[PDB]
Amino acid sequence: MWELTILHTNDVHSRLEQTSEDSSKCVDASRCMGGVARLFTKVQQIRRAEPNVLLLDAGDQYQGTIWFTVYKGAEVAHFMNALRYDAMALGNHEFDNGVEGLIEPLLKEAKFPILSANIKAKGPLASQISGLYLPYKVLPVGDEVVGIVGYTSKETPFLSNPGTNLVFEDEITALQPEVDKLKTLNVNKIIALGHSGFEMDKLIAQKVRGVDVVVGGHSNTFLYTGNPPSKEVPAGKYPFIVTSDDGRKVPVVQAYAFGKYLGYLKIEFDERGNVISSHGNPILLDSSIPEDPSIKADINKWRIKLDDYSTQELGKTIVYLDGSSQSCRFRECNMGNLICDAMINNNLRHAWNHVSMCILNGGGIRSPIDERNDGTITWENLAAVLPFGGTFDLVQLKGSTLKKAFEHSVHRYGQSTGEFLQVGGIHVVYDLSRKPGDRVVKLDVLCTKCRVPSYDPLKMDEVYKVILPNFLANGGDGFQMIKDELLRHDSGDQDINVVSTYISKMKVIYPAVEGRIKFS
Amino acid sequence: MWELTILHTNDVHSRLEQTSEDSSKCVDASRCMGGVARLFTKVQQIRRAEPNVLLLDAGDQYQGTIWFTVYKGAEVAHFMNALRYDAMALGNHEFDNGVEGLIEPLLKEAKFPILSANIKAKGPLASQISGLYLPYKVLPVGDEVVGIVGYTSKETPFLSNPGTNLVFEDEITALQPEVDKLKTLNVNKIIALGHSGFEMDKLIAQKVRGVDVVVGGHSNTFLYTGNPPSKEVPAGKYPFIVTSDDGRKVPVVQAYAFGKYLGYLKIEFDERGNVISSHGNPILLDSSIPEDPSIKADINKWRIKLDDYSTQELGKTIVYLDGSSQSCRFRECNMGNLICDAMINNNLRHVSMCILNGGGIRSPIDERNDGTITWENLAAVLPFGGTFDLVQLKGSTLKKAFEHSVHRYGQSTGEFLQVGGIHVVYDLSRKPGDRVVKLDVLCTKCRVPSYDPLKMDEVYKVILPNFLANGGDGFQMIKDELLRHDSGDQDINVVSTYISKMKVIYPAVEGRIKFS
Ligand SMILES: O=P(O)(O)COC[C@H]1O[C@@H](n2ncc3c(NC4CCCC4)nc(Cl)nc32)[C@H](O)[C@@H]1O
Ligand SMILES: O=P(O)(O)COC[C@H]1O[C@@H](n2ncc3c(NC4CCCC4)nc(Cl)nc32)[C@H](O)[C@@H]1O
Ligand SMILES: [Ca+2]
Ligand SMILES: [Ca+2]
Ligand SMILES: [Zn+2]
Ligand SMILES: [Zn+2]
Ligand SMILES: [Zn+2]
Ligand SMILES: [Zn+2]
Repeated sequence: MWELTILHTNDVHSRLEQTSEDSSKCVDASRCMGGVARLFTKVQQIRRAEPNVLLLDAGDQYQGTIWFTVYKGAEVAHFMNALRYDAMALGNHEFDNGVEGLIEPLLKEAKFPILSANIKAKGPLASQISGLYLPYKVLPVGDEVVGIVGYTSKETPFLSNPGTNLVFEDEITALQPEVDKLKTLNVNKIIALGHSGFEMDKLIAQKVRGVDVVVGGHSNTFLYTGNPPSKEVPAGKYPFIVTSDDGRKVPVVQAYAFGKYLGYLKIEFDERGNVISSHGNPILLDSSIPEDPSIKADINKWRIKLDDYSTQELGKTIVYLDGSSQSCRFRECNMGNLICDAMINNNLRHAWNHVSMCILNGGGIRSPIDERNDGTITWENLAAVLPFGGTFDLVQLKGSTLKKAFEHSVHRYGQSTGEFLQVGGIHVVYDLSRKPGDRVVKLDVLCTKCRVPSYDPLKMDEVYKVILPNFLANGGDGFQMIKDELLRHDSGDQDINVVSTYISKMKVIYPAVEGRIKFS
Repeated sequence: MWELTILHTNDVHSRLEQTSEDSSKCVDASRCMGGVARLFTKVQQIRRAEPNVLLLDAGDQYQGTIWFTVYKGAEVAHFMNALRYDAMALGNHEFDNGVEGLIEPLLKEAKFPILSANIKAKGPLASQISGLYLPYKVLPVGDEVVGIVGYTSKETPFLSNPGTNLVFEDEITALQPEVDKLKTLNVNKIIALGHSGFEMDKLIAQKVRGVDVVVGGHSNTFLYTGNPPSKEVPAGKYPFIVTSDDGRKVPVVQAYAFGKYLGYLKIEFDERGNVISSHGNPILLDSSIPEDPSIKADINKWRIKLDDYSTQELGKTIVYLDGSSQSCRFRECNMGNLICDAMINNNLRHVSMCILNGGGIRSPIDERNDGTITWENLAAVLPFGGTFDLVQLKGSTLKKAFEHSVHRYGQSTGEFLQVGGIHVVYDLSRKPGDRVVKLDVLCTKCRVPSYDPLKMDEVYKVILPNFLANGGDGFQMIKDELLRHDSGDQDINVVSTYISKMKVIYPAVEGRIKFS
């Protein structure tokens, strides 16, 4: 028997400092969780106790808070080096600043292998990015060797900016030849570390022969064995066991998101590299684990530059602004209503030209905002909600295109995918019992060609003026029908600026869940 | 036979100048209607053509626009004298400024009889007011005499400020002895002119023996025979014929409101004062009738005082603010939503709920004037000078208030509620007191406000006008069952504050009120 402890993080999303338990800015420090200084403490405590330890990242360190807006990846390279990560798989967000935004801040500065077997570079980019990322890495672990094969979501070109000189091959197709190569190199212990979501992770475990453990991200999947330590409801047991097609039991792990937890799985391997047993659970990074003084002091040095921002309050909230994914990707969430009202207000202020409707991919809502901080909302709080630097664009759509967009919003409902829409000037009702593509049972919209605006059934053959983020207007999130069927598209103001000017105009905000979205 | 032409107006409500067709401020003068200068022109044309003419007012000349806010009734006395009205019945709004606000500006200055048979004065007020108003007046009309008996709503002490020295008797009870007295005085032709609403008007016609014609107001009832000239949908034929208990056919007339129409009914009487036939229709006072130059010039002299109010724009509206009664007393109206949002905003800057008697919404606001909203526009919407008060109520009291809101739905009564932070659904097929089928309210004891079914045993913080908080509009359950009542800011100031903060407004009818 040979034992390995896999320590793992995924979807940290610029949460370098300890956060509130919902991962919003830390205010009451005694109840704060996560951060890199606290993570360093737990890792050290496990490394001290266990002989064979790997610390892995399943991607999406990039994009999330003012840490990234300012350091653009340099903070990721620096503090992951400080923590001595053994390997990292590339996430879709690592491409948000293009290949140059990945190469210079992270690929050239990381002292640990960065992996992806399903990303192939072509032509001009190929010679530049040579060995800057790898398909796998064979890591010495004590008297053994462990192979770690990387993978990144197929939909990265539709979620990010990877550019035209990167070919995103199907995960399973690209993984099997890499795993088979490692077997010929007599690497009997194989970890698939990647960023495609829990459903693809279970598929890789099932189909890719020779993979022993799948470590994933992207779906922000919380898995737990027994009674959970916080507010996250588990999606299944930890580890999640997949019975593979070749007749093996393959554990699948994920550690939620935002560095709130440290994934922890102890594996017993046999002489031949097969998993005999696996047990563990994600470790809640709460107050009972102290922040490392050395890392903390270094975080405070790097914080001086973020503090240069105005601590000026854009306004106050008397209600909790629910910007969490388990709300905004599943049902009507008051943060979505606020952003849609900000969108409509911005466009109706300077204007046919009359815009009453708003759509907004819930997945584009990246953080909640707490109201107990005397209700204060600053640019830093807002930048965690809207970090992508997009614009709120004006589009002209047929009712049939909008009916299609709303069918797409729920086409794969239940997987925590980002396409679920938050709305303004629309009253939609879904019936999830119905087959995908026929789930919209009611779709009323606010009339424009009326002196008194009211909700009327959406007409297939009619034309509507919709305010939506540029991401959607450009057919992002699988909304092909918008880019292909739109009749007019006009660029709008910057997303964060639209919301901050609205908050400033309102002074005190109180958005509610009021029935814009219903389920029968 | 002897023919009489009854010309009549009711519920003019300070509409001294010509207005828009919805009775809001006149902007595009070429499409404007009503006003006293135009009314004077039609009256004059009828008077030259017909030998026997009476011009009557069925009350509610008072309260409505900045004309009243400034002139406090003096403008009513002056321009009704100019038009040479033959008689006027007292409306509930004639008491809005108390008895002193009725005595000095109007009663002492009117050159025509002011009537009410069901209002009895007691003690100190009695000796002051003697003969300033009368129960009836016998008017010479050619070689004949016509008796006009007046009446005022029983509900005046609960709608206005008449004071404690005025006893408002039931209309029918007070009318019959007065009509009977006139019969002994050999007055064979009797008109009941009053202000209690169409339903009481039909009742008076039916029960008060000897009344030949009922001229009314208060319900803003539009009656028409044939195809109507404007946007008002008739409530019945003109005149409305009631078969009285003594067997006779009694015509009932009303001329909508705001001086948009002039009521016009020709009556053929027999030598014994019995109506043989009656025919007519309200005359639309549109652009095809010129404003009288003399009255118009005099309106312009009286307008210099109002003009002193700075036309500073509080904000802009990109939508029509529907503040009409046929909307706000029947269903969810975007003006009600705006005022309720202004109410909630004022108090939240935790109170999530708002109720607002639709009858307290007195005018719409047009958006085609480049969207401009001034204090003058707002003063026509909120003319009563009330406050938006904080109240603490049990869910059962609120369920009662919502049952009262629709208890007599269909009569254009003011109690129908406009709401904020409430989602109500009614089923009018159901018996009164059991019409509320859904009542969800915005939670307070929650971090994220959502709509939850109203709990009978729970306590709620509601923002409502002082009028309602003090059990007005028949909302006895509020004054009697409330747990806490706190005075709020002045109604017009709350809304103007809000409009100024929002700059551009766009309220919508969004489903706060539904009908099953
Ligand atoms: O965040 P993970 O990859 O861990 C999982 O969630 C993914 C979801 O987030 C949403 N999303 N993704 C990217 C993206 C975006 N695009 C700019 C331009 C290129 C990158 C940023 N802008 C907006 Cl408005 N929302 C975005 C979207 O709803 C997606 O399904
Ligand atoms: O106007 P008319 O008499 O022709 C017919 O409509 C009557 C309706 O109007 C409403 N109403 N009446 C009076 C009144 C008010 N009271 C102040 C104190 C004393 C006078 C003004 N304040 C408010 Cl918020 N609304 C009021 C109420 O909804 C009533 O049913
Ligand atoms: Ca193996
Ligand atoms: Ca008679
Ligand atoms: Zn992520
Ligand atoms: Zn991702
Ligand atoms: Zn009236
Ligand atoms: Zn009245």
